[PDB]
Amino acid sequence: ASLPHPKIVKKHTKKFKRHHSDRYHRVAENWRKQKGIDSVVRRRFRGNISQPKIGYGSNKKTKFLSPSGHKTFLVANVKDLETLTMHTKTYAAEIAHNISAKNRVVILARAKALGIKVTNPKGRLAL
Amino acid sequence: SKNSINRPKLTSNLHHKVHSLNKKRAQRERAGLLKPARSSVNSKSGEIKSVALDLYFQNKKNSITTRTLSKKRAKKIERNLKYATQRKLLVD
Amino acid sequence: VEPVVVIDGKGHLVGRLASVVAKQLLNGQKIVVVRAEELNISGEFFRNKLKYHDFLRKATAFNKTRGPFHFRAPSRIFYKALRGMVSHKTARGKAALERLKVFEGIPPPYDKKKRVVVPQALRVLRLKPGRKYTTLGKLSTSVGWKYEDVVAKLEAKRKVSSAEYYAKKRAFTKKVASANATAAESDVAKQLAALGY
Amino acid sequence: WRDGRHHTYKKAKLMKQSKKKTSFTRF
Amino acid sequence: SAQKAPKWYPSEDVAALKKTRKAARPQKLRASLVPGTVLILLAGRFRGKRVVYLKHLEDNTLLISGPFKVNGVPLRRVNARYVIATSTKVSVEGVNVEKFNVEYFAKEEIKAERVEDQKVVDKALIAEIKKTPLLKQYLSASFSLKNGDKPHMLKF
Amino acid sequence: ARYGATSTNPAKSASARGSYLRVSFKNTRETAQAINGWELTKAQKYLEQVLDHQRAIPFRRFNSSIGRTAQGKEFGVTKARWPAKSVKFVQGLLQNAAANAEAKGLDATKLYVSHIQVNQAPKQRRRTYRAHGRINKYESSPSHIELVVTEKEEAVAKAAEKKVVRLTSRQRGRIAAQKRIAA
Amino acid sequence: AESHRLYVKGKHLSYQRSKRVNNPNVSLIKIEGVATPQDAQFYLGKRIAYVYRASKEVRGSKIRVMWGKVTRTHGNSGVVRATFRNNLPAKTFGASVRIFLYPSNI
RNA sequence: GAAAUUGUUGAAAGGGAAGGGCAUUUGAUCAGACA
RNA sequence: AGAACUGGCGAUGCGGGAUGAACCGAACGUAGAGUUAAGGUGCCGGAAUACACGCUCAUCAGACACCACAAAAGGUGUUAG
RNA sequence: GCCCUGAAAAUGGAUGGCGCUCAAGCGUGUUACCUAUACUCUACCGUCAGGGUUGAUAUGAUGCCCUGACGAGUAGGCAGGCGUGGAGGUCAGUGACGAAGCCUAGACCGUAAGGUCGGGUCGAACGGCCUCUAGUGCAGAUCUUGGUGGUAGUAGCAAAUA
RNA sequence: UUGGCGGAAAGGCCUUGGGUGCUUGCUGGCGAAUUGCAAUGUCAUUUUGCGUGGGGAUAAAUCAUUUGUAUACGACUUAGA
Repeated sequence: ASLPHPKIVKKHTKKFKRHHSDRYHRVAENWRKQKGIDSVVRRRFRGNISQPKIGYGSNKKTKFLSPSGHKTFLVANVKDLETLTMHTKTYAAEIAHNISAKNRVVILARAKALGIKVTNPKGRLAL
Repeated sequence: SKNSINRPKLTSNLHHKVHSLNKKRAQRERAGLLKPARSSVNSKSGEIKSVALDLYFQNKKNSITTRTLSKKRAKKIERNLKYATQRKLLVD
Repeated sequence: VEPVVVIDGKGHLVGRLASVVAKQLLNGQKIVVVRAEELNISGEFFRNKLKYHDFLRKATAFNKTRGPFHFRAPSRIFYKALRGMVSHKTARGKAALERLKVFEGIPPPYDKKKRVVVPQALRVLRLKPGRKYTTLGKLSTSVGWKYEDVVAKLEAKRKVSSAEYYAKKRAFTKKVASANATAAESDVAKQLAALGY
Repeated sequence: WRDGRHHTYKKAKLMKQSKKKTSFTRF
Repeated sequence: SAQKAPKWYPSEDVAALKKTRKAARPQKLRASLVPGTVLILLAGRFRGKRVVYLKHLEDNTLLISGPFKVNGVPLRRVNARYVIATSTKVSVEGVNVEKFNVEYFAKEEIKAERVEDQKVVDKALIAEIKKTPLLKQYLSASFSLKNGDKPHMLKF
Repeated sequence: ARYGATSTNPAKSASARGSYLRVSFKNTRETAQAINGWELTKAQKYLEQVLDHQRAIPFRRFNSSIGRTAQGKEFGVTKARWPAKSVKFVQGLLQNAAANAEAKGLDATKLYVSHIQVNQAPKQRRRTYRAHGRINKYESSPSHIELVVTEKEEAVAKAAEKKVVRLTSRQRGRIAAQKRIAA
Repeated sequence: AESHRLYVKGKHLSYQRSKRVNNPNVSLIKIEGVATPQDAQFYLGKRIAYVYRASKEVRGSKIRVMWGKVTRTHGNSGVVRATFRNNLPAKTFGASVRIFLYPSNI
């Protein structure tokens, strides 16, 4: 269960790779605006990669919701988790990557007690 | 082709390819190299995937060695499991 | 509607038949063209022989073994006319062309199969009377194809056998026509007549 | 036919051509 | 503190829906669907069978009966859009379908009451089928499209 | 030491290694691939025949401008050679793996080379002197060679697990109808 | 009988396209026996299945179906435009589809 | 103990490029939820 | 060739002209549906081998711009005046 | 008016190709039809503009709500952000039950800069937020230093009798 | 099973006889349901094969050696129980 929302539509599901990120290892896939005066990518020719522009902005009513319908919140300890006690249908706590296993089981205990959804409960747990 | 215009060539190759492709796929599926169904008891959907953990429990249950468990990680898993068993011991 | 359409080539115009067949193939239909040597082209014989020689000039200058290949048989002239009407350099075009078979004469098993005509490519219904035309077998023989006499011989043989077949079938349909006319006045026959049958 | 050798030979050849879709004369 | 708590939060209350203005006016069946008409089922466990339309139920469905004794299709519902209403009719006047409704078919091996109802309706329905010469043999046969039949010109 | 990929049982297998090993890497990759998956005794016999020029190592990847031979016929190639140094080093490793196999109590007649990997060791940076006062590299291409032999044990896969079927109601009804009609 | 068919045979012709741009979201289906756009108005709304087989025995069946509907006519020769929930692959240009008689207006 | 580069294994493609865009087939893989 | 003005390109994609600085069309966020422009509808290629009135047969027709050139003429080709 | 001739060389080729001849050519009429990032309608994004809002039993007034129109872009202008080393403050933040780093067709958020999580590896430190500061972000400069390929098991190892 | 015809790519066509089914040419009796209002709702053969029980069959090629009618190397052409 989550706070009600419409369908989560993503106007561009594919990642915006950089122009020649495939041709060269030295060119990363991190997006970069092509600044060349004769860049067919910048001039927006037919048959080239799409570039980010504000038209692809997600719906404001849905912009930060995960597929479960929650906005993700990073928690590192029980104290951080309890800030979502009154916001349980609008937020789901995600446990930070560096929280140790014992502190993670403490977090899961408190989260289940408060009913807060935890995004990655499987975590470092190898019971 | 241009020498044998009355034989299908592309279509014959595509039929042969689809036959050999799913014969190979079925051979792989019967040997069980493919992962089981999501509803299977042997599947790991929704649960963490770890080469090290799988090898540790395969050595405890008692080969493939491209997937190898280091003695370092084996000791770490044993220590973590001791902690987890102590936690279940304080639970019960 | 048929699974394979065996088109009789005789009396058909090369381009118009080629276009019809090409659109049939691209639509998923299997076409066989038989008697490619009695297929027709518009224009006098000399004009089409000249156009073929114009095609026959073309050859890779540095290595003639990789130039245009000038296939002489009427099936291959029709096939060339048809391959230009299909994007044959793709997998779709190659797949569609492999739904086509073209032959000189009528070899088995199609001699025992029904042959159709494409009226929108039939010279009779298309090409205005009095206008000259070219029969493809003459053109192929004139520009190199060396099996016209063979196909003529085998076609004469096939016509003899098929004439025997048709004589038998006409005898049998005479018998069946007599039978259906002898039952043509019964109660059930009149009932079928009331229903347009 | 000619003999059982040629009969099995031709039947197998035609079935292989019909089963690999490699027939000049049929489909 | 892995992430700073946002200065503003959304309110937890789920908003009531607006007053929808969508009345449930009753269905308008097409002119070809009148009770007693011979129907052709186009889908389902009985695709192709000829059946007899009896009553327009409340869940917008058609109550038909094969009849069961003829072609093995019992009293069951079929959707009005998944059926071709032919031109053959039978006088359904000798049939009392006031028993059957939506709740009759709720499912939650065959209940007996279904069986006695099938026999009761069925036997009253033969009496009209046997009046006309070949309606029985017609209703016992399956409809299918032959080579060359074009449904856009076919009459029914 | 960490071996390369390994996909056999360790109790019924034996390993051999030679590292930083001064033999041409390309030729060693050709000779090691010639005996991949082979039975061990047959592979040793084949390599001894390669030294004897009765059979040749087929050169399949590192083979530009290699001469053509008639002894590549059995391998379906035309280019093959007899890389005696690579074959000697692989033969030494074969002997070592057979010995390590004897010391584990394995049956030498059932041993086959289940994994044999060769790859490039750090190069030996010699330099040579050319025209016009130049210095150019004259490197070696030494090899790391490893292999794992394994007993060809007979274990056959037949009649494996079947996955649970997830029929819809219509499929269940169709199956029930098919049984009820005629088994 | 020996004919059990309740669908009209069709052919997948091409996507909706220009000379140099196609549009996979709309597909062109040629229905057998339909030769004019006023004949094709009958089949608008009918469900189309592309029934194709595979090798995995998925969900109790080795035969897979793509579902779609007839949307409008196309041209003057009886071609109709159809849209599927998953657009038909381009390898099926020349593949037989099935146009069922439901939903009915008869 | 990165990348370039390489070996082996598994999968796949290949009829004089490779890569990239949109869409979908197929194979492999994989996350989430309880009127 | 000079002057004066106005448009186009620069900085600019998209549809069409097979192709493309100078042509025809076209108010560039992300999509859906419909309708269109210019150009087209034998096949390649989405779309009538549509309807209709004539003309034309070219032993290398034409599909093409035209108060454009070769172009003024030549012809026992055909048609209408 | 249409047709023919009305010159023009040199690899084999072009109404775009096939091909077309009561045309699939030419002139014209009538329609139907195909199709753009254009037009109409709707949704979503952003900008701009015009209204409204201290009302508290409610939070954030650069916030919220309603309404409409718009959206190309080099130089350049303005604005909002993402990332990095070090500093002041704070979370009595994370960490040997594993910090950082690295690998990963495993996941998620963002239009994007990027951010988050899972697994493997690792073994001792490191983050969020408010600020401060700068040796702060690379695809290039025949860039610098290092490393590595194809070429390629190729050229070659043939002067001085053996 | 009888006989005949078909060599274009015949691999099909026709015919003799018995044997066993079916017959909706016509009239009867019973079954069908619950696949729950649709979901192709799977109805061919396509072959390979672990096997299931009856038949028939009992070679070569390459390397190595050799030849020189050949040859850069492969290849070619010979000879050898």
